Amino acid sequence: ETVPVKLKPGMDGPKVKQWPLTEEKIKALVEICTEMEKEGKISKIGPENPYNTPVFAIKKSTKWRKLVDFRELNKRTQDFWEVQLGIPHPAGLKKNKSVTVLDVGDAYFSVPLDEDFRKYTAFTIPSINNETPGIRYQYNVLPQGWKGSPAIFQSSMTKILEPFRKQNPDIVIYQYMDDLYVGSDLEIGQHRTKIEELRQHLLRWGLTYELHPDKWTVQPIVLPEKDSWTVNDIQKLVGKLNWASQIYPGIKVRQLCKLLRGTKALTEVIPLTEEAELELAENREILKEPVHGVYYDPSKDLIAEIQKQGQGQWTYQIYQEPFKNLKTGKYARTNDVKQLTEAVQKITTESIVIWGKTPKFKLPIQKETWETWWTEYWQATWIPEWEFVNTPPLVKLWYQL
Amino acid sequence: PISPIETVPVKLKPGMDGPKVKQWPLTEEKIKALVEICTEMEKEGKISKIGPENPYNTPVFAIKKKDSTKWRKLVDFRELNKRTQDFWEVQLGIPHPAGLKKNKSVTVLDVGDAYFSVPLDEDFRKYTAFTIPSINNETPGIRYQYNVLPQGWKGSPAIFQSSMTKILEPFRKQNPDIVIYQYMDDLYVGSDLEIGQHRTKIEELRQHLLRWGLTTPDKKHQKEPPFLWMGYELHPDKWTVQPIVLPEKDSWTVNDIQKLVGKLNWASQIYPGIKVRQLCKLLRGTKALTEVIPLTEEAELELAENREILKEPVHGVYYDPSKDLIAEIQKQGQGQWTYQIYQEPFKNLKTGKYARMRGAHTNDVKQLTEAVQKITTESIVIWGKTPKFKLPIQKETWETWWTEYWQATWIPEWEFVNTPPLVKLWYQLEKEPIVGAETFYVDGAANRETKLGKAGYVTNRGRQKVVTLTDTTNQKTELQAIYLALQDSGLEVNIVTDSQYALGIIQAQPDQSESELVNQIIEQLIKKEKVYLAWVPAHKGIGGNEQVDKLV
Ligand SMILES: Cc1cc(C#N)cc(C)c1Oc1nc(Nc2ccc(C#N)cc2)nc(N)c1Br
Ligand SMILES: [Cl-]
Repeated sequence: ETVPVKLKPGMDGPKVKQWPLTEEKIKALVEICTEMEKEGKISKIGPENPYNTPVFAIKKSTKWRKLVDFRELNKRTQDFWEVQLGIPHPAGLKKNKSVTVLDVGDAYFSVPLDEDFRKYTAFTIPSINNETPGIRYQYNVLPQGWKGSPAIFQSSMTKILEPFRKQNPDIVIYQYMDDLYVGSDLEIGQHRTKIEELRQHLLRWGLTYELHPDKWTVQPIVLPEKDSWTVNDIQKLVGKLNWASQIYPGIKVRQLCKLLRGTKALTEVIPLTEEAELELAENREILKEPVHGVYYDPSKDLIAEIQKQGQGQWTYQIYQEPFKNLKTGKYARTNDVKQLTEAVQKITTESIVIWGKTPKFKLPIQKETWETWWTEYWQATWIPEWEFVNTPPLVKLWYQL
Repeated sequence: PISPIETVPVKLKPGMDGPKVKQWPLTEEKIKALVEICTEMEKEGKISKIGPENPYNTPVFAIKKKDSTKWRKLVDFRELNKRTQDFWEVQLGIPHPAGLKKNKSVTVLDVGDAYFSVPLDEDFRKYTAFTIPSINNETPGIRYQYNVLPQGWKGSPAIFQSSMTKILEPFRKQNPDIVIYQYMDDLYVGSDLEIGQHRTKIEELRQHLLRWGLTTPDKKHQKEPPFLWMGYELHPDKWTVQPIVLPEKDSWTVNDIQKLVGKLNWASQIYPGIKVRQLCKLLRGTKALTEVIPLTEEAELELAENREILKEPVHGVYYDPSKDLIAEIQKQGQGQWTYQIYQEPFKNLKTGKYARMRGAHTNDVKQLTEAVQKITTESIVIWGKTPKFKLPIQKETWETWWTEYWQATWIPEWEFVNTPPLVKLWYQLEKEPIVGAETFYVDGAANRETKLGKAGYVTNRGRQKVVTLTDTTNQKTELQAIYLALQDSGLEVNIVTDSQYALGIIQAQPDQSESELVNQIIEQLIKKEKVYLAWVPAHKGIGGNEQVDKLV
């Protein structure tokens, strides 16, 4: 039985260009795709299917996994997986001591896909140097990566989990795309034991890492504490406070740019004053805490900005409206884009757990550069949306750790 | 002549229905030609006669052939095409020679009547109904519908290639060592077999094709190396661009120069160090295609330099999958990069150039990286792997820049090669403020409707100066104030600004810019021995800033 799937009215299916792939990945892809089609999960298609979505290969661990970018299709089915049914997000997942993530994407290969929808899942395996025509398939079953699959499999998932939920009321289990998020406050050993227990239920219906979200704390905008202070140091200080002021209600710089009078040499050392030293402390109190006045709005996109801090350090902020930081963080520790990619995956993962959606990223890197390389390090089964931007040199500085 | 291949299901866009276009009257010689053409086509199965049952119709007409005395049936599918579903695009692109493997013998087979040899979907045929008009439209016409892919219909190119690819598949799967490329009507076939055993492999293909409806002319008329293909000249184990003739002219039109550029750009695929900068600067501006553009001196010498390079033939080499690709890049006229890609030095598989400004302000290290990135994507498309690079930059130069810059970046495995001019950083800004260097607090600021600007500075050594700039922007004034401070200070100097914009520019360490001012500011930065640039919030009462802020 196939739950009929309708696109958003007035939109057509995706027609996205296949990126060029390396010989090594193409070959992995044919292997994978010939096996998938014997099994009848995908079928070869004719020219009368005009649609396309991008496909590539990653390492899940020496073994190729296939990854379809349904970012565009997802946008065009949206209404469906977001507001017809559509999986509700547990508010306490982010409060657990331990949450484990498990891949249950294999489950969707079981369920048939609505025939009048299959044609929208078309993808192409390109050939090197354009020497032969791409080989072309659509899906016959719920595809991994399409946000429709968990929405449709939803009904079967709560059935699979009911006894286990019934037996552990205080364990939280949230599905997102191809992953199951399972959280508890058990001690880590007892948590791992419940996970294996859960794996056994899953195992009877078809099926084959650890977060501690309650230890996620914000990265404050930090104010240096100095032995001695220069004009230059105080100006930097007045800058940073002035930015934090456009966000954090309460920030006061009055007593501080007091010290900065006239026309002093940048290297002149200027005395600390009480009411200044007090303004600096009182400002620290504020930067420590959540932003008074900022809330998640379930109907707006999440944005995530990242800044390259150098030396393997990256800073980030998540907001819906600019400067109203919902969260702020860092990521630490070779390869600039490898790191960026890890950082995006870390940030995406936290975002899924807290709000139950992926942010659109503002990436400090050359489009072409990122487009070339990111698949070299990607390990998630989802892909967030992203743009590319040039970090305003000051923003980098103000979020410096 | 009509393939037994299964048809592709077709249908019209979701809302729409088949065309119902009125046939206009034709002259009588034209009606005569149509009747005999269509009578030939009908006896061959291509079309067949229908009754007035069929609601749909599409205009036909006929034209005289090639100054000769034949006619060709033309059908106007405008409306059918507008009502027909979209298809998968045929080719994502065409192979590059540099990516081709070498073959002893090659043969081109041409599929006769390609489209009329592929059946058209039974359910869709009705929508192709056309009518041959009777004389003066007095009596009802002769009505036909297509049974095969019509010339000029929207789906024919896509359905033919797919058809040919299903049919080709077995032969391919059974002859992995022999290679076939399909493009439209033609089949290009390559083997490392010897002329005898290859021609035998051809016949098996031909007879396989014929088993499937597709006829091909024979072994008596099949051409020889070299082969002309997509603007290239292909030989068994080398390749080159088709012969490129640069005219001798005393007067060049806008049009002549455009053609001249295109041919040079084309030649640059395999001819090393072709430059078009000076010829391209001629195109800048608005001029008719017929108008004459006096070449400049630089442009006249470029054309000269190019004409030498093209003198001696050069060829490219084909790809050996078992060896790495090396890519080498050189600097040329500012913003121009050339590159070669080889597997054995220095037998190039191909060459090329890169010349693009990203942003208004770049430096050589940014440009080189963009070129590495562009060349890497090209290699993946052509060869399916990335090249080992050789680059005119010290590992230390690149390493200083990567960290200095706030943008993320990465280039594959590469090594230094000493091929001047070397790319480098021409200055570096101080990380920390400088002791014993004058601190200039600068500030520029315009009037939004007047466009009158005042730039200037105050100093901790009590020096100060303001100037009046005319018809400039608030942008340009903040930059002029930086320039001012660079001119009037010594070899060391700390500059304090309020312009995040100006900060952005300089902090990125440009060495090129569209801007005259910025190139001025750069010249100064080079000559200095220490510059520290710092930013402060505008009108937030910051000591030094307010002073030079009121005073403007
Ligand atoms: C067989 C062939 C002929 C012509 C044409 N014309 C053009 C193309 C694109 C061809 O296909 C291929 N040719 C070659 N090498 C090759 C070698 C020598 C010559 C010669 N002479 C031509 C092509 N390698 C491939 N992988 C493919 Br697919
Ligand atoms: Cl909230």
